[PDB]
Amino acid sequence: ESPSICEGFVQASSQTLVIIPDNERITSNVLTTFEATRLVAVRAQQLAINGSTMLKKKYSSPIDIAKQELFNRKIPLLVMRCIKVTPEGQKIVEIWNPREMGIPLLD
Amino acid sequence: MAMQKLFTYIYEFIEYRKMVLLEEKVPYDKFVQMVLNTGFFRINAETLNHGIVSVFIFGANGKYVHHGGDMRTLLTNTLNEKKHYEELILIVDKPVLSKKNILDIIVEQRAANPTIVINIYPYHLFCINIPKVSAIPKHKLITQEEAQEFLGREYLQPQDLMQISASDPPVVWLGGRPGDFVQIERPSETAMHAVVIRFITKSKI
Amino acid sequence: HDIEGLKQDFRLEVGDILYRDVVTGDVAFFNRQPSLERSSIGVHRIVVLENPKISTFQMNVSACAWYNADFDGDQMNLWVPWSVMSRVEAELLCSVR
Amino acid sequence: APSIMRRLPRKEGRIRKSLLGSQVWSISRSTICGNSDLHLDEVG
Amino acid sequence: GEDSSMDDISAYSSPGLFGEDIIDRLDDPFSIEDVDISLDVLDNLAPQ
Ligand SMILES: [Mg+2]
Repeated sequence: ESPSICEGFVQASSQTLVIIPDNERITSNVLTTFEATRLVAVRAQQLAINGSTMLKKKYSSPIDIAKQELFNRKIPLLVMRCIKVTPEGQKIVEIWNPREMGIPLLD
Repeated sequence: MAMQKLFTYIYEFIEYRKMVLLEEKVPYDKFVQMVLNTGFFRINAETLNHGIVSVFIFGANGKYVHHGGDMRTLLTNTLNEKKHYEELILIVDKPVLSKKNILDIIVEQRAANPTIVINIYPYHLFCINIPKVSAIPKHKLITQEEAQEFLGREYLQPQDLMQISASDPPVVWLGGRPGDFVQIERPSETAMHAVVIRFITKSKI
Repeated sequence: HDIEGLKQDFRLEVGDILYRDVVTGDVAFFNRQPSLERSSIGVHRIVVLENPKISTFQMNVSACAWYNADFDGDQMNLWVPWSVMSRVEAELLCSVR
Repeated sequence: APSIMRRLPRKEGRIRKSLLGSQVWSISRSTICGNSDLHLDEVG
Repeated sequence: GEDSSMDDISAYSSPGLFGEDIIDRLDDPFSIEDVDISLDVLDNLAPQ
């Protein structure tokens, strides 16, 4: 009996974001090439949809502007890294800063 | 010639487990004839926990490895002895492990006696100094507190770690109960030896 | 809108999307099947051969080791990333260097 | 006739053809050929 | 005894192969069933 829904606790309990203190993070302080590439791609798409920038040197493509923002440490994004899914509905992340963190080769 | 090798390496295993003997050591001849006639050689060991561990070296084709009534009688009467009896160990021939009725009596007495742990091992576990084998890296049991510290630093529940059966020869020689952690120093062609921590699960039947 | 029906538009607003041709310098994925190796798909900078009589994909010979290819008649798929995200990723992550 | 379940398995099935792979737009295929005057990271 | 009307035409197509009744189920070790290549791209699998 029952249509697989009435007893179905399908709605997962909402999670609370716990941010690990800045002195407790144990992940690399250097952007992995995946993370740097994702940051550049997100920033460049957002410049395509919006167009605003903090650069002084004006470029003719959002890719170049986002790449320089990552290189010149003005990209307005925060890489958050998540390490847990606790049964207590408590997602454990540590929010890193791409401006403070090192930058891989990418070239 | 598994009898002589088993006879020397069981005592080496008792020494490896950091246990003391409650009796005097008979020689090879008395051991083998008593095994052949009685059907088992019983060895008592005392641990630092002041618990008692008994080992039963069953015969290859004796009276005790074929019929469940006698095996049941042995377990019932030996487990009511007033020793602390931390762990009981049965060392039997390899083909005996497939024989069902012995496994049934083993599990029945395990369920009947909760606090006592019973394990039945084949001969090949105690026919060689297992920790001294070249191919076997160095296993060591980390305490619960340091394992918990390692897990909490790693944000890992114990079930996340790689599993190792409690019947693994190095773990058996170490004396690893299920639910405990074993740290391993495995040689590596890449990093020149590396350390892993494995979770001990329930043994084989 | 098609570009041949826009004789009177002449205006591209901010936020308009234009689909321009692939020019020399653009990045493009270059793949030979079967894709056994990690290098079987890589990104090459486009060199547009403006000779209309040429229809083959041209690669440096030393670049064949990436795809285990030869020129005995092999065919390789090529697609140009058009989205900003895929272009960034292609030049920063999948470049043959 | 091919039923619902026959659509799933095998290479040409739903999974191994439509899900694990896909057909795409904006992709071109052609015969490769050598070009000694192209950089290793360049395609003609 | 001479019923050419109801005759198993499945045997009219003569069994010109030795092992026909036997059935092989394992994957044929010559097929592209588990490999993924398209037509005119199978030329890349040519010699060399
Ligand atoms: Mg070829």
